[PDB]
Amino acid sequence: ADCRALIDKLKDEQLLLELQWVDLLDRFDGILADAGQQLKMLLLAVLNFTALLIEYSSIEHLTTLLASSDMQVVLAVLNLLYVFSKRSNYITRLGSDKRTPLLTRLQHLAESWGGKENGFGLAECCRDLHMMKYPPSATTLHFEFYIHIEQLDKISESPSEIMESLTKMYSIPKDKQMLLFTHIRLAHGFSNHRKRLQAVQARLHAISILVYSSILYNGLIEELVDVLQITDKQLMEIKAASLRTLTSIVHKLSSIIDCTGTASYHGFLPVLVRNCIQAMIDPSMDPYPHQFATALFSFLYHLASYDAGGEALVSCGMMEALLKVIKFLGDEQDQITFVTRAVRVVDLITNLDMAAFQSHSGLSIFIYRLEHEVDLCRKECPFVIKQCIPQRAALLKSMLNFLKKAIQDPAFSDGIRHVMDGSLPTSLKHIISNAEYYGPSLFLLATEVVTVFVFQEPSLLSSLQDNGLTDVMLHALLIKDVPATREVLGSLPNVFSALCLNARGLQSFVQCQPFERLFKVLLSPDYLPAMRRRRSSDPLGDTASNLGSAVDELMRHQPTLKTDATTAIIKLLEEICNLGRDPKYICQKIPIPLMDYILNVMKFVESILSNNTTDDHCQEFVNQKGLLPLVTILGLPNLPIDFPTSAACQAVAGVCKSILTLSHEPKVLQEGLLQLDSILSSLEPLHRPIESPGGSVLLRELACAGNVADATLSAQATPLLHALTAAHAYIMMFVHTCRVGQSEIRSISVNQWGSQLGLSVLSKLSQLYCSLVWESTVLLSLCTPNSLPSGCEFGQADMQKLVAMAARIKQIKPLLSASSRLGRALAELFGLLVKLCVGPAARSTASALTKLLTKGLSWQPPPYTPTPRFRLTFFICSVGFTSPMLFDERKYPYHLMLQKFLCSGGHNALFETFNWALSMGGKVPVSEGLEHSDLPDGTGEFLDAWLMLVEKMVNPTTVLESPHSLPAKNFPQFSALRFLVVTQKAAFTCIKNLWNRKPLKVYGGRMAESMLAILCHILRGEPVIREREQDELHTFTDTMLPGCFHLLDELPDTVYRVCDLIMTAIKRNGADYRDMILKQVVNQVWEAADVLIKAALPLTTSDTKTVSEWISQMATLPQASNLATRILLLTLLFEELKLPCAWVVESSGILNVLIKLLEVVQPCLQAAKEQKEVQTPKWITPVLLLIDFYEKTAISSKRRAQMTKYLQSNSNNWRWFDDRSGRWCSYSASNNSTIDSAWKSGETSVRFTAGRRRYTVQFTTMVQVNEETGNRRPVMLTLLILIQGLTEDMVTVLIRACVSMLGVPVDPDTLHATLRLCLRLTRDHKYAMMFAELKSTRMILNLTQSSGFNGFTPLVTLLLRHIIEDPCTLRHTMEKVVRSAATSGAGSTTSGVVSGSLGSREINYILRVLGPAACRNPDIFTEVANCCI
Amino acid sequence: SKPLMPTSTILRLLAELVRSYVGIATLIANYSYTVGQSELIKEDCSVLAFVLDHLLPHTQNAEDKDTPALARLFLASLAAAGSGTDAQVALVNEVKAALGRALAMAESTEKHARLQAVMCIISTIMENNIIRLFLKKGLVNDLARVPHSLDLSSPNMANTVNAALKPLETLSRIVNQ
Repeated sequence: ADCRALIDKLKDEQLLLELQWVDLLDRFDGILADAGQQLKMLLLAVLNFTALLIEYSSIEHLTTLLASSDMQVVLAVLNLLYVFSKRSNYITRLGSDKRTPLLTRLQHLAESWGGKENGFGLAECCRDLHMMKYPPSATTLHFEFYIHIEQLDKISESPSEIMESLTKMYSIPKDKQMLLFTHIRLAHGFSNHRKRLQAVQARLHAISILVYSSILYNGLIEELVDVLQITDKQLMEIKAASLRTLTSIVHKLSSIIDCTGTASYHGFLPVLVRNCIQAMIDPSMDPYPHQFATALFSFLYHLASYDAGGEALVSCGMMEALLKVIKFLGDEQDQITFVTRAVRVVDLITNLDMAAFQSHSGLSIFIYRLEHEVDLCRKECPFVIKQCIPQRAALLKSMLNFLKKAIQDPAFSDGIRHVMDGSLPTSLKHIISNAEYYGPSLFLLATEVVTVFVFQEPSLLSSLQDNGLTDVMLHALLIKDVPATREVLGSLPNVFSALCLNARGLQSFVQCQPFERLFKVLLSPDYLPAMRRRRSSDPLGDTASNLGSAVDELMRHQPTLKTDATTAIIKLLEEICNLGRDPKYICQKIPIPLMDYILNVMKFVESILSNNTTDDHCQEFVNQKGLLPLVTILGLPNLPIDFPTSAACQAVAGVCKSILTLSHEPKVLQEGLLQLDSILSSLEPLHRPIESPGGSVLLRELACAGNVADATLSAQATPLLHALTAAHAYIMMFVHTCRVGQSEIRSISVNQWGSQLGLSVLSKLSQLYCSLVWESTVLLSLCTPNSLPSGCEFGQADMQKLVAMAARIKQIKPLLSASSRLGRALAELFGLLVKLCVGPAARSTASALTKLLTKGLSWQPPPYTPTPRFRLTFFICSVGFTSPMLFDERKYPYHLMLQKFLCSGGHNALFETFNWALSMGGKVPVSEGLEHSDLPDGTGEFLDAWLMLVEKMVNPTTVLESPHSLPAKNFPQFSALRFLVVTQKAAFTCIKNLWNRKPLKVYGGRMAESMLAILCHILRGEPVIREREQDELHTFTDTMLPGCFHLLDELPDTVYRVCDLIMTAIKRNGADYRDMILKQVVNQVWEAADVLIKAALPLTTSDTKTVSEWISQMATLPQASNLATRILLLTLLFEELKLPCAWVVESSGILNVLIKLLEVVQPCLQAAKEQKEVQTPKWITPVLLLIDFYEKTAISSKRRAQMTKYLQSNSNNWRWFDDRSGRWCSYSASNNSTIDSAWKSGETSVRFTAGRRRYTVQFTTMVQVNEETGNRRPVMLTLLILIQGLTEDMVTVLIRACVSMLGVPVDPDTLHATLRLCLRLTRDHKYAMMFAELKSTRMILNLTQSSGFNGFTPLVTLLLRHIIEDPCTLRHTMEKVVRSAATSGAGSTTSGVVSGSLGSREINYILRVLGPAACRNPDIFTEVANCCI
Repeated sequence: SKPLMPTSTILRLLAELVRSYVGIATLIANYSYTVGQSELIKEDCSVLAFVLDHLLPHTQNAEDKDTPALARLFLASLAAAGSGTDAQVALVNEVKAALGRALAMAESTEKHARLQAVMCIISTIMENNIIRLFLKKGLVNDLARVPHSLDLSSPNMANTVNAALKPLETLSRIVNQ
């Protein structure tokens, strides 16, 4: 526009700017970066114009331009920075890269001169005073940080070169010479008037910028007001600067008011204002400058915006003068702008007083001015139903906002009847009739002024009909094009809510077919920018949703309209069908924006139907046959392929879900199923294979599409791909309506899916699923770079038509995505349908879904397959599909589905797929298959998925305990027990066939771990199922250890599952088997350790390198890979089997061998630290952890033994603590006996019920938790294989080894284990002394962050405390702790009330709190407690 | 490659061993460094003197970020731990010595950081035997003399004076209440 014309004109430059964006602003930033480093006047003109541009990269240059000798540019820079800080926070948000250099230069300008009290008042700085009535220090420099200069006149030349000469003569502090430059140029200025006024003005600007963003003082307001009083009239720019400063200072207000005098009619500011106004009105009296008047009316605006100022503007009666302005002022653009300023002030003032405005007839004055301005537009644009100048449009806008506010205000409620018998409707009639000359927001204000009037006095709507204002509004909002903006669309229904209100208005509104016109907005590209989401953070279709909720409010006020509204909705849907059906349109992301139409219409319909939740609109819409046009929108040929995943398809699904959940109506699903069956019947050629050496049907339909550049954009070019992407959209709608938790909607969904049509669809979807897995895997086999196929023309014949590799791939990828995304949606649908089926027709739905599972597991490709991998990749996704469908999240089955999966088939086929996958179609037996060299590439991935499924299938703790059990009762009854019998029997043979063979390259440790989990579940389960083949599990548990240790050599991480398998074989078998296991593990460790003991004898003869070889032989020998798992296994076994494994580890003497190994490896590790090439033997951490738990276990056995020595083995009385009374009350005899028996069994927790309340005891904490309330209460036991533990000569060697491993920073996890062991050992001060005498605290301080772990600083602190706590210091600290605990009623996690005096103080409870101290040293704790309690 | 026990952690550790064990505070108080024991040590000086002068003051270049919070914790613990008068008297005497030393120090942001950090440690200690000692040693009068040993034009001077007023207000209140 004319801005662009001005840019081209400029692009004498300074002459054009004197007459008066990116590249023009860039040329400006250019000359800014050039001049500051016939020029100065160019900079000034660029600035003077830019100070208009910002008001409707430069910063770093402007900041440097403050270092100017000619203040005119400094002033102009300040005026620009004032325009910035006034309008937007552009310089406030900026970073301190230049914000501080700027704000400091501004501070040095702004800072005080001494004011009136020192003779530097701004009034005195502005009057001449002869230059001899000012303080003699004015023409004087006094700059300190030391420079003082008596007078600047004898060197008045070149103040910048003065400053540079001072740079050479003195070292001026760096980056603060600005305060010198400003003082020097000031002392040059003050000699003369213009430069003194320019310094004053610069200071006032600098203040104002510093306040919009120490400077202010008591005299400043009085100085500014005395500048305003100065009557030489040559100062109006300084007065305007002073007013703009006062404005900034409003953001002291009582002082501003007391000085200016606004609290009274007579007063300097009010009188000045009235003289300005009178000079503006009457032509004879010359007019006060425009700038000054603008500063005055801006100050009045900002003052009115604050309550103290609005009350002052009341008090001085400025409303009379401002209404004088708004009545008598002329038509020219500046006078109009003063009128709009006066209007905005009369708005702020009327937000707190009405009486003055009303008494001055201000509403009549406003209406007359609205008449005068409309009459001046009437000349330009006389049309009325039988461009506006911006300043006049802003006047009208503020004045209509005032009228709307007044109508909504009391003090007009008496009398507002006499607004609409004025001229006002005759002028609104013109704004509404000319929404293109007047802006759309003005047309909005006019219709909202009518709406608010009709809601204040609905009676006088008859008057508005009599004068035809409503009949002009109708024509302007329906028949004439609606102005396309969010606010107009959002208001139309509220307007019509007014125009219907008189019943005659309703007749007139319904006469003109309103919704046929109003709803076309949703199908029109002109209004799509109005429909687009604002801020990109409000919802998609937020504005159509608002419009719909407003039309809902409209036709719930006026129900007669409901039928026509739903008729026009249904015509919208039928037209979207038209735009989607015929070939001539093409959806743009002829192009037509169909997907935006579908999103906007659906958010509109959704809002309407779901707003009131009264099911009157849903019922009407369904009864008017709208669900056919709705559900057809999913199937539209010319919708794009990426539609089904789009928010428009999710919107259609949401409208279907809203109709279902409101109306409880099956008809949405019935119609979706009818149309889906229609689409599925079209693509049966997808089910029929090539029947020749051939690839994909989708790629033979693509390739045979002639040579069209983009076939996938045409519904005739790719009919099957577009039927795919229609079915996908329907399936995502059935997904959305199945993701519903109302049991009634679940029931009617299932009753529909169970129908003849439901099961016809579900059968066709099952055949589609298997077809799409085939097509997707073929296509990926063709996008693979000639690696997967066996050098065969399987789909090449069609890629040669399609087409140098990417040229073929990028045409297939839309097929691959359209087929893979649909498969995932089918799988989601079947999973949801299983959920709905479980929780009679459900039983047929489940039948068809298990027939799908059988079909997928027994599917075999056509006999033209080049490789079995296409079958293994079908099988892998069939298995990954059957998992979600038989078992929930949390792995509990659905017993209806397991029943039908067993009876129908799929279990014998599931296990036949394993046999097939290993035998390769019978080519090799299963027992040789796994180890066969030519096993297919994906046979480990298939077996990973199969084993992960069977792990779920076998588990009795979920298969028997499943929440999803059938009820108890013609039908064959299911037994999960017989299901587990047949499943474990079938699984065991296949696991046999994988038990000992070497693992696969990838997917071999997941195979092993799921196979071991299956064996664990079988071994635990047969004890429970024989309750309601044992010799095979017996002989297996006999021979399994060779395989377990093969797995520990190949795949160490399985060891946790091998531990669990061994523990279950142990709990099946006797101690005679536990001993055999433990002695065999111990013999493996023994030989692996003794070979490393012989591997590290110092290398005297040098046969091996003895440096790199020896250091890494200790860490890399196979034995050193074995120990890392033989020890770790032994340790897990130890943790479970606490005492048998301890007694075996003792009696074997293996611990001496491990201590000897830890000692003998120290020369090696030390030498490695000296190579600077430390690589820690991973076997060290298992050994340290084994020793740790060996001595933990022995501690505990001795303590438990002497505890047993003090207990009667019969009826050990357990007692629970009543904190309120302080009583250890006994349990019932059955609870006490149960708790004792289950503690003696070593169970971690015991459950019991008392008074029908559920209690549980935790012997880790010795706490009873009430399971209903969660209240935790203390418990006690009422008192009335001997593991030798580590010997001194072992402990001494371990301490030395741990210190050497701290010396060489072995590894983080090894330091953690060695420090844990040191922490346990050093709890005896003798060994703590040994640990501190070997200079280990230096090593600990030297350790680098590369050698650190989560617990390091706590653990090290505990170790140091163990060194510090000698018998006496420990005694005294225990005294402190005991005294503290007895004196202070400490709280606990047992609901022992804080600072209690019963519960917190019982000896029997205090001893439980002090237990950590008793463990720290029980003997010392006895001595202390006997002496201090 | 960074050390795993930074001086911050070592300070928290010593604060814990002080708060638990009676003798540690007296042993730490009496322990003193020797000339040329470390790069940062210029002459025989107490550990409390080093903590007050080199570790406690905020400095703009990091070595460990949170050394000052934990030297403050360490000296707080060494006060709160009663330890009779063996530890508290040497703590107070060394704070007084470091105050007089920093006041005699040449005008520098090093001077103002030392001063502010000593006022902060007197304030944390102050938040009753410590107050008895502060009165007996005339610490309040040496705080009041602080501006005599400032250049009253320094841009830091007001901040160090605020800091020195902070314990003066609390102490004068606690006395005369």
